[PDB]
Order: sequence, then C-alpha cells, then structure tokens
Amino acid sequence: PQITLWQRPLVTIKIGGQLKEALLDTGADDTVLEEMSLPGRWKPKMIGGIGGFIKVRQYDQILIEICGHKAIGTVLVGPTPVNIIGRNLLTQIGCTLNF
Amino acid sequence: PQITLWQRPLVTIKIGGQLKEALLDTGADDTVLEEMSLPGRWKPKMIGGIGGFIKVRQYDQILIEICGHKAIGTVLVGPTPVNIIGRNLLTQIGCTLNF
Ligand SMILES: C[C@H]1CC[C@@H](O)[C@H]1NC(=O)[C@H](Cc1ccccc1)C[C@H](O)CN1CCN(C(=O)CCc2cccnc2)C[C@H]1C(=O)NC(C)(C)C
Repeated sequence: PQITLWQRPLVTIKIGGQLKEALLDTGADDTVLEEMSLPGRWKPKMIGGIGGFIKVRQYDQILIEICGHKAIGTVLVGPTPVNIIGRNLLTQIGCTLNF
Repeated sequence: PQITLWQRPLVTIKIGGQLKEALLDTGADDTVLEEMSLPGRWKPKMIGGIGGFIKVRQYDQILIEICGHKAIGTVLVGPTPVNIIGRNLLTQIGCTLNF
C-alpha cells in the first residue's frame, strides 16, 4: 500500500485475537502499545519521548498482524498516547519512505 | 529517494541559512525543532507525547529545505531532543509510506 500523510497513518492491527488502531511511526525506534496483558515474562525498559522518559515492560517474540502482514518481535507495553508501531516492526513488513 | 527503516530516517534540512539534521517522522503531526532564533511573531503552544507535554514557540509560514525540496509551514521551536519533521511538511515534499 501507499499511505499519504495528509491524515494520521492509523492502521488496524491484530494482537491476541483483538483488533486495535495503531500509528505507523517512523520516528519511533520501538513499538509501544497501550496497557494490556501479554504472555510470558517481561524485562524493564526506560524509553524517552518528547516529554522525557517513561517505564515500559518489554515482551519478546509477540505475533502481531499489521495490515495482513505478520510480524514477530519486541513489543513494549506502557502509558503511551496511542498504540505505536516502530521501526522494529516497520522493517519486518517492508516499510519505506519515498519522495 | 527511498529511505529504508533499518536506521533512523535522518536527513539534512536548511532553515535560515543553518543546515540541521532532522528526523522524518510520520508519527508527528507537527514539526518541532531545537531552540533557535526565528524572525517574526510567535505563539506559545503546549504539545504532548511520550513522557508528557513541552511548551514550544509557534512560528507560522517558515520555509525549510528538506533534501533540496522546499516546504512552507508552521514550525514549533522548543526543548526537543531531536529535530522532528512532521506530517505538515512531509506532505509538502510528497512524502509517502510504502509496504
Ligand atoms: C516512540 C518512542 C520510543 C523510543 C523513541 O523512538 C520514542 N520516539 C518518539 O517519541 C518520537 C520522538 C523521538 C525520537 C527519537 C529520539 C527522541 C524522541 C516522536 C513520535 O514518533 C511521535 N509521537 C507519537 C505518539 N504521539 C501521539 O500519539 C500524540 C497524541 C496526543 C494526544 C493528545 C495530545 N497530544 C498528543 C506523540 C507524537 C509526538 O511526539 N508528537 C510531537 C508533535 C510532540 C512531536
């Protein structure tokens, strides 16, 4: 797909059999999802955004289908404004910027 | 050009004679730059993100040169850790997300 940026790039993702809206964020290194229950253990992470740092929990090897494209990688759960898809998953689905 | 997301999408921009390094961010609605002097009148704005809100100065109708391409728009100047080129100017250079 080709997505223009006139509007906010919100796509539908499927995680844990659920559907959610997520932001295709190229300026985000990591994928950060809203507070939810993921399986397995979690390690601690401190990520910094525009207003400083927050603490998140990292889950490894989570299957997440972004627009009919499967991806298995690291997902961070924490107090984020919206669900964010970062470069770690954007590269898995073959996402690039063109101009 | 086609920019892959293995690395951070950084590019050189020219604003007011100064050449700066900026990150192409599809997750950002606005364009925010590190503290600097821009001519004209400004308006205090409060923008939020991961970590919270920061107070920025809003300058309208500012010209920026993103990889040779010129773009005219509103740029916020404040205490940001990275120079962000948001959707408002991304659309101007015909920036698109493909996968
Ligand atoms: C994702 C993190 C993981 C690790 C870092 O990679 C990190 N990246 C980022 O945070 C980068 C900046 C950065 C990159 C590299 C080094 C340091 C900092 C910004 C992010 O891509 C854009 N971001 C998405 C979430 N946002 C929203 O949903 C807004 C919703 C909303 C609701 C109500 C009121 N206001 C806003 C805020 C928005 C943002 O920042 N927008 C502005 C205008 C402020 C720039």
